[PDB]
Order: sequence, then C-alpha cells, then structure tokens
Amino acid sequence: YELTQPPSVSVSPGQTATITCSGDKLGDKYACWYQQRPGQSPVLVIYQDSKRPSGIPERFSGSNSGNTATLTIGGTQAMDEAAYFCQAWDSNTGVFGGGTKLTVL
Amino acid sequence: VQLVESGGGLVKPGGSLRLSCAASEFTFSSYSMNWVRQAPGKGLEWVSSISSSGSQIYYADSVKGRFTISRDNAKKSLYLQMNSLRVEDTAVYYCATNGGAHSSTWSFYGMDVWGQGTTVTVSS
Amino acid sequence: QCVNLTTRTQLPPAYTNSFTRGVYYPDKVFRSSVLHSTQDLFLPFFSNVTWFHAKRFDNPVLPFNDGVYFASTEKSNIIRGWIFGTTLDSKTQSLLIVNNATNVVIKVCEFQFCNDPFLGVYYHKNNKSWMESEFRVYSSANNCTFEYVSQPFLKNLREFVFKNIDGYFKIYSKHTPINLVRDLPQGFSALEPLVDLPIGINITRFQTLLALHRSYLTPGDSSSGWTAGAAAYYVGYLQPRTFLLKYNENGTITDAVD
Repeated sequence: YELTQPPSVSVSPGQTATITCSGDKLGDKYACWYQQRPGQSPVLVIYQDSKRPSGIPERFSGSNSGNTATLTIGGTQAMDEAAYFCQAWDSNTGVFGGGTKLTVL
Repeated sequence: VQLVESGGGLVKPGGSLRLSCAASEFTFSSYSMNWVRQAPGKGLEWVSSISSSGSQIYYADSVKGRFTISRDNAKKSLYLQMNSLRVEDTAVYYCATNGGAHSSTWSFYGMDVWGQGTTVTVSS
Repeated sequence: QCVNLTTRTQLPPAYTNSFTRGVYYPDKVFRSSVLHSTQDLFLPFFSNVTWFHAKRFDNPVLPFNDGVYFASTEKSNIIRGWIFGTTLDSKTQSLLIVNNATNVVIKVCEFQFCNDPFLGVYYHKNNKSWMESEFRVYSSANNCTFEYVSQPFLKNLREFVFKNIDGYFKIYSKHTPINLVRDLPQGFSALEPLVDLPIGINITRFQTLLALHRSYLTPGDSSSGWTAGAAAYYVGYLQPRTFLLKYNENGTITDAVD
C-alpha cells in the first residue's frame, strides 16, 4: 500500500493551508496526521480523519473521502512550519505518507 | 506517559542492536507499542508494532524476518532486536504509543506519545 | 491492556426494589396447570437490589454470596459480561463470560484481571454496525481448561441468574422489552436456563464488564475519554427460600409466592 503527498506546500501567515494525502481507496480507512518540527518528535494533530488530540488547536481540521484525505490549517502561523505525515493502517501494517513540508512566510 | 529510547549506537552492517524504550509511568501496559524510524534525510516510516499484551506482532516488509519486537510491562519497557542489519536501516528509531490494545483497534487511534528517538547508524 | 479509570468517584450506593423478579424454572420437567412448591435459591420478593449506573463506570468487585440476580436496562448493548472468580487474580482459576456481537465466549482460566476491566467499542466508518470490541479485561490468560462458544446471551431489560452449585455454573435469562423510565418492571416474568456449564471452580466475587467508547484522546493518559453510554444494572442476591410456583396451561410460570 502506498500514499502520495505533494513534496511541499507554501502559504502566507494567517491564510489557509491544505496538505493532501491520496491513496488507493483511502476513504474507507482512518487517516491520522502527524506534525514534526525540524529535528523533533512527531506530534499527532488529527486522528480518525476528523478528531484532534487534546491540546491541538481547533484550527487543525482534516477530512477523508474517496481516495484522498486532506488536512487544512486555518489561520496558518509561524509555529505551523513543519512536516505533516498522513498515516493509515492496511492489513495491520501502518503506512506513512511522504511528508509535505509547510513553509510559513 | 513519557518514553525514553536507548540502545541506539554506531554499528557495522550485519551487526545487532537491542533498542530499549522505558516508559515514564506504568500505564505503559495499556498502549500498543510501535517502532517508527526517520531516515536521516527522508520521511517518516513505520517499522514494527506489538499489541498491548504482546500477542499481536506485525512488521513492515522491509524488516520482516530480521527484526523481532518484544515488550516487558513489568519493566515498562519496549525492545527491538536488529538481526542482520543492512546499510539501508540507518535511521532514528522512535517508540510510539498507539492506544488501542489490539491490532483490530490500531487504526482507531494515532501514535499520540512519541519518545525522543535514538539514532542508529549502520555503516563502516 | 489494563487501563484503570475510577480515580475518586465514591457516590454512596442506591437501592431499587426488585418487586417480584428473578424467578426461574428450577427443573427441566414440563408441568401443566399445577401449583408446585420448590425449595431452591431464589431472589426474595421486594428485596433491595443495588442500582448501579454505567455512566459512573461502576465496575465494583461485588460478592457472589450464594448466587446473584443480574438485571440491566441497557437501551444499547453496553453490559457485556462478567468475570466471576474467587480472587480475580493469578494462582486462582477464574471464569469469564463475554459476548462480542454475534457469539458469547465462556472461558475458565487463570486470569490476571485488570483493576478496571471493560471493553472498548468502536464503529468503523466502512460499516457503522461493526462494533469492533477491544478487550481490556485481563493482562494474561494461560494454563486453563474450559472454553465454550455459542449464540450471544443478550429499552430491552435483560435479566440473569448465576448460581454455582455442586460444580455446575447455571445461567438463566429472559430478555424483555421495557418502557418504564428508571426501575424494574412490576410484571412477573420467569427466567429460563441458557446453559449449564461443568465449571467446578470456587466463586466468591464477581465484576461486570462495560463497553466504553473512547470519546477523545489526550496524548498520554489512557484514561482520557472513556465515555460509558447510558445504562443501569441491578445486582441482587439469591437466598434459599421456598416458592409456590404456579404453572400455566402451556407450562409457563405465570405467578409465584414467597
């Protein structure tokens, strides 16, 4: 199983970013999302395609449908410059997306 | 909980390592434990997984038959044996809690708690 | 597994009134219209049975004195099973009855039951009627003998009677629809046997197993969002009494006296 992500996305601070995750009929699975600041451990920001862990700001909204699950950052600001990894579990073996860097100008 | 990795160090290809991830609290017994590695300049990649009681063990294809995982809830620890290492296994190896106690539930949670990964360099 | 939830909630017990309930068939011989007097372990009429609520997670280790009467309102299937045993630990053989969605599994093992045993329940988005159950009951299950699998035992009031006599564990049930707001109904209904397991163990305490949803996820707590639906279960105790048990023309028990 494979997941595809764009190499990078760039948005201006305060705008809305959108990191996408396309997979083979991914919409039938649960796609969790992670955030990794440069040189730090990943932080789960979205799980079950919609739900955030406690402490993750409500501006972190994601969705899953069909073959593509997308993560959208409302009010993108300076601390959101990091790598974002889509994730799904196929045949009890998890698969991580490529990782789309987000740059906050 | 908080996880601290240990046991990752320099090794020549074909060596063997025993990674250890000792949890902060004893509620480690309730998390399925996951090993995930970040290549030095590449993206994040799953490696292995174990159920909460250790009865369900799954590996990625790139490590199947070479790695063997185990956990010891009495010592609130997670272990990864690296048998017959190759060069393409150099990474920084994270231990991440899942939350679901069995493999049928792994998809319903995420790797919420991540220990600060320990670097594994497999080279001459 | 073995996540423990109940930090400090210690609200004092509340008792309802099992009006005339927990009367079973103490025989496997069909009887026509006749008033039969039986001397067996029955739940006394109008006895104070404890009123537990699932929403306080209410998984207390309760005594199994001589046999218990278990009844749960349970508009949705959250009361999932029981962990009858003497110590509910290793070095002591214990019993576990749980039913997933389509079958009940009964096992008698040297269980290492968790302090707060229950089941996590999730509905996968591919089929919102899957109800994938995860077992948070025991940490280790080994060195054991018995294993039984059949159709599941289970606002849909559901009543049970577990009594452990001379090596047989006997289970009775009668699942009936209920519209009453909070407490037991007044009408008479006779429980009839489900199984008769050749267990042969020592049972002195028992604990029920809830089906809790994981509503939210704080990163490291494991005890964050285990919401517990909405249900209530009712635990009474059997005592040796002599009923006069009236059988219908069709062989059914329509009334009784204590």
